[PDB]
Parts: sequence; structure tokens; C-alpha cells
Amino acid sequence: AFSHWLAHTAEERIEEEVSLYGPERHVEAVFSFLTGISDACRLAQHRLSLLLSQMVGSQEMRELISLQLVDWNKLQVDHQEERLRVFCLLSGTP
Amino acid sequence: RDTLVRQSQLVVDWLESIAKDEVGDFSDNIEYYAKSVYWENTLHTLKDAPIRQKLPLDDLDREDD
Repeated sequence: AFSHWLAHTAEERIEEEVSLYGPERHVEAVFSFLTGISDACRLAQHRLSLLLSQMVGSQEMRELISLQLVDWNKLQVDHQEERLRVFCLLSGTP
Repeated sequence: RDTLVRQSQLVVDWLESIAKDEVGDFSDNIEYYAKSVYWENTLHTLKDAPIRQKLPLDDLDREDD
């Protein structure tokens, strides 16, 4: 009840806002659609896509993928910023 | 339930059993691909991010990939 409730609360604000966001540019939005999943994946449309479906899953996937990225995370980012944030979400401790 | 499909799996398990793997640590495939971090050359040198846009990746990072 709360989940969907939270969504409705952060609506209109994510509503027309995220609307422009999409009809605009660029990244981040991918994260914002995740705050809003299947439509976001369809708009984005491969490896990230399969990990995204684990969201809404409270499964012990968190830690693994987390630490995995993380190191290699900064390794790539240190020297994409729209991929580490998705991993922070699936870690479950954002 | 499907013995016919499960027989196909036993053939797959057999084909996988007799597969050739390249070496890790005795061929250039992984011993020489022991880069400390992913895309170190493209991070150190300017020249979904490459599917998003054209040219970025350094030739060395593509070779390593």
C-alpha cells in the first residue's frame, strides 16, 4: 500500500517533471523511471536490463552485485555515473 | 516430463564436457588480460556509454575486452 502510495505522492512532481526530463535529456532520467519499471525498460530499449528486474526483489542479490560494481564501479567511473547509481539501488542501502 | 527434450540436454551436457577452453593463466586470453580495473586506458586517456556515442574507447581497452 505504501509503495504505490509513495509513488502517487511523488507524482505530479515526477509527473510533468520527469515528462520534460525524458522529452529532454539525458541520463538520470533512467534513475528517475526506476523511482517511478517495464515502461522505463521499454523506453531505455542488455546486462543492466536483466539486473533492473531484480528491483522490487528483496533478494540477497544486493551485497554481491554491490561490492562487485563498487570497486570496478569507481574503476570505470573513477576514470559511467548512470550505472553505479543503479547498482547502489540494488545494493538496497542507497 | 519430456524425456525427448531431456535427452537433448544430456547431449548438451556431453558437448559441454568435451569443449575446448583457452587457458586463463598460460595464454594471452587472461594472463595478459589481468588489467587492474576495467577501461583504465580510456579513463586515463581521453582519446552503455559507447553504445550511446561513437568513438570513445581506447584501442587498448577494446583489445583487452
